[PDB]
Amino acid sequence: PLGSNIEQYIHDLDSNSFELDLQFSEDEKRLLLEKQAGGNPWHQFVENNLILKMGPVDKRKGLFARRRQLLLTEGPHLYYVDPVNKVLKGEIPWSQELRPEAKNFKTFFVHTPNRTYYLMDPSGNAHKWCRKIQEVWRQRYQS
Repeated sequence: PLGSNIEQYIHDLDSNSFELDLQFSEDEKRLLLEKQAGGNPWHQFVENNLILKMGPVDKRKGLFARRRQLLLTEGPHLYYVDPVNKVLKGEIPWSQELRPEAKNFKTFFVHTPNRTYYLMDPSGNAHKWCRKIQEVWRQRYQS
């Protein structure tokens, strides 16, 4: 609508990385989702959930790692996708026990009861990941 400027809630970090402010209305959400559907390369992998934060990370497993597009969405969900082959590879399962933890500005963990996920953000924004996941955790499990 004239004067709605839905982009006010969207905070771009890079061409494949952004985060959203979470206070918008249900009607605003519809428009945000419409924007995502038309414009976001990763829309097809997220089960029609609004993407609240996304960005590339390297997920360590074994001696090395794999680069994945990580997507935090309403639900909540944390999907990870293979960005070259364009296939969903998995999710970090949400529960009340889920907890993110930043080791420094690149490295962060996401603890779940039967597995910890070891992620690296070469952009130096690991704290933004931890903060937003914690924000979502609070809205999901508290209030």
